[PDB]
Amino acid sequence: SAVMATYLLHDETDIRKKAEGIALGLTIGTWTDLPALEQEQLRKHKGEVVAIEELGESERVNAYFGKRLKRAIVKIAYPTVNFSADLPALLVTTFGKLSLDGEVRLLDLEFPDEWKRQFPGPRFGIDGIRDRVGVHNRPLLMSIFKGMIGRDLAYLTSELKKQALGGVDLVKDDEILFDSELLPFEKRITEGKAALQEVYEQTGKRTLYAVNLTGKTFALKDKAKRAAELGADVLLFNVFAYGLDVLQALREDEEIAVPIMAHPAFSGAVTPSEFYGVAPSLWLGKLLRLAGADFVLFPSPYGSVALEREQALGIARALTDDQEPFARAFPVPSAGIHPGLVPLIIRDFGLDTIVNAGGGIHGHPDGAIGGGRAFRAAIDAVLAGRPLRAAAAENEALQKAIDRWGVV
Amino acid sequence: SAVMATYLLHDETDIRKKAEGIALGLTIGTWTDLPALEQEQLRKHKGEVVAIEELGESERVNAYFGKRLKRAIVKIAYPTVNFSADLPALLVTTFGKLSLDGEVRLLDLEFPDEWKRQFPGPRFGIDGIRDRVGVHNRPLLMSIFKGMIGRDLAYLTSELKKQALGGVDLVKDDEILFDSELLPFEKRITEGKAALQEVYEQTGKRTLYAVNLTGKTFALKDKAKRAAELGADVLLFNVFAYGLDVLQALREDEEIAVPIMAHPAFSGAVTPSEFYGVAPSLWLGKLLRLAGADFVLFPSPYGSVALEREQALGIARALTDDQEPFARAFPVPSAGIHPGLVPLIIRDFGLDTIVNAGGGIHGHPDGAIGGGRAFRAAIDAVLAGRPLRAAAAENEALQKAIDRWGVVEVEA
Ligand SMILES: CCCC(=O)/C(O)=C/OP(=O)(O)O
Ligand SMILES: [Mg+2]
Ligand SMILES: [Mg+2]
Repeated sequence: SAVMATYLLHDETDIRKKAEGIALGLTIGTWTDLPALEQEQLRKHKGEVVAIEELGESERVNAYFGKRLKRAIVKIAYPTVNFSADLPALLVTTFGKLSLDGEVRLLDLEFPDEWKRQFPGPRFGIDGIRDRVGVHNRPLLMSIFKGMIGRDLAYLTSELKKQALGGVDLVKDDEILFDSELLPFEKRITEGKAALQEVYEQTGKRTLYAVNLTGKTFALKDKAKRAAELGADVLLFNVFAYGLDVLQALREDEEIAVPIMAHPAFSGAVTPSEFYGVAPSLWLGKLLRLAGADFVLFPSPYGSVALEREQALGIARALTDDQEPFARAFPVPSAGIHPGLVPLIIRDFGLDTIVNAGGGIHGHPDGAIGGGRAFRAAIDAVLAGRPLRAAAAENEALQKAIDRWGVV
Repeated sequence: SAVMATYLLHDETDIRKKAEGIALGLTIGTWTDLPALEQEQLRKHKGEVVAIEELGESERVNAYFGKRLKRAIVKIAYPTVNFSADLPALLVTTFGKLSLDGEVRLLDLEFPDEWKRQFPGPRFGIDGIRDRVGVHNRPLLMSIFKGMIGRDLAYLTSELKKQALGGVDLVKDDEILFDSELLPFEKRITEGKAALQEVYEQTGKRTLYAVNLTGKTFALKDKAKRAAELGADVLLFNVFAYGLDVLQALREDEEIAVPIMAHPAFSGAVTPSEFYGVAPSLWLGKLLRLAGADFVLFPSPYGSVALEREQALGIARALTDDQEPFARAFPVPSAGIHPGLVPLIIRDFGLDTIVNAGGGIHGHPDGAIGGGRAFRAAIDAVLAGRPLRAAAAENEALQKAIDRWGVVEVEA
């Protein structure tokens, strides 16, 4: 039983030597200087290099570093009996001191099934979320509150109702919206709930509200429990500013049991480099799903703020792979999304994804209501196999959206 | 009142345009379309670009990216009224969505004094730690347990004694030593304490034990409190695997009040890039001190695993700057350290530093006892105004260390 870590290494020195040094140094330390009884005692704790795939040198990389760097994908096995069954221990064991060892980038982690079972996965997942939103035959649609910093509850409820009237399935606080005297956490929840209930009585559709869960770590469970009691729909959480273990703690608390939406804020401090950090499929995908996120937002491959296509697809794959012993998490490609991108979003991510937009909603000529209607029309058109311009002939909101941002 | 963030940007599009976009987009979002009444009401929340220092375009960077990238240092002011007084809010506000915006690297964060005061800083700091171990003037000496994974308490106590008999001031668990049936957290503390007092009884040397504080986040305060009750000397903490806010929580809990040693594990996932992440001086220095670390271990600028000299010095400066409303944190340059490096360590970091012999101390020809003796002899030599080799001629432990690893020249 061992967790196998896969790394990308760049080095001017022997990579196999370094890999072997890591496997031994980061597990039992030394081996050949150990007495007979001690070797049989520590054998189960000895790390091992599982494989080394040589990639050959890159002129571009060499030029950048001004040196000749050998490249390779290295796989190392760390016995699970070497650490406690928790994410902080996993990270320290597989990329603690090693993260400081020059050019080393963590690409993936693979675990025995028995080990994975010590973790929760999403509480609701795609199926649970669809049941709660009441939408099963199409991708979901979400809008983001914009310009709320410094505004009051009257403004919040007004803005919340407009987005809901646009037909969005969910509305989330912007991740930079923190608790204040004007907008207290509990008041956002209770007043938002009432406002959405009024819209529900007018349309028959109840839009869900993902409220930002912020503040100090040791106060999170208490307010999350209050959120559950007050009837909050979803908890938005900037997990990377805390720790993966905190997300897991929120997921495992039976007194919370509210869907959790993980935001990518600060994940960019770890994922972009070619030589360092942790790959996004693992950092935003595999680990967040395992830790308990029901939704995971990540930069789409389309906007100004984006991810390479295969990187984004890799995250979605990790979130939905049904071979994992966890519920599937909702992939939410984000940033700069507008109606004209709906055809591509569905083509790339399928039906089990969420169309998420802030400016794409509020920037519509007719406000949030028009913005939401344009998106709903675009989604229906794609599912029906109709070009957006054809569908726009029968939907003014979509026409205005297409005229403003175009079709991709 | 605003927090000023300093960023390094690489971009093929207008940097000033992007800067203004960040100041506005990450604060109030819109401004020009707001009526006079709303502007005056939201003015206090409006972010602003403070300065933009244009740097020379780099041929090396351009070749790497295969494009022409303009470079600049951008400073943005974020009103403190926009976010709550906690580190997670600070990070999300100054480098949340922005960390995803292409080539942007956070270099520094400047806080108004009034804001800093809502944070603890180290509980003990350099002065407090020196009093706890009873060592003034000279740099401290610390060693790390070797190969403890899979071992039992009898092995731990025997190994702990060897290190203390070598004269080290502090011994720390390896950061990858997690709790187990063989080595329970509380037992390491109590058995370790007994072993160290026995050593004091025979040699007169006082040695502290930094025990690894691990496990799930919400069980940390309970065990730290227990550690305090049991008299633990220092709590070693892999802060970067937990979040800066957790370190602050441990520091602010009056029922703990035990020195905290922050380990750099995982910080390398954030600090090394030339275009992304967060600079070491901020991530390992300024923020850890503010959060409550009494000691901060970081890659020294000497070994295989290291940091550029100015980078390492920058961390030490942030940890010890007397201009901050916080106690100074002990800088502990680590990795590759050996007796032959003591002169350079003291020349570079001064007397208020800790020589971290790490696990290498066990590699001395005569084991940890000889290894510690070699280090203590080297420290005394420098303080006595003598070359290591002069002292080596009178100290066999030091001579063996020099013969084994050599002496690093300090002459400029
Ligand atoms: C990748 C997450 C982006 C985000 O947090 C946000 O609020 C986006 O807004 P729009 O780009 O849709 O206007
Ligand atoms: Mg946002
Ligand atoms: Mg270690």
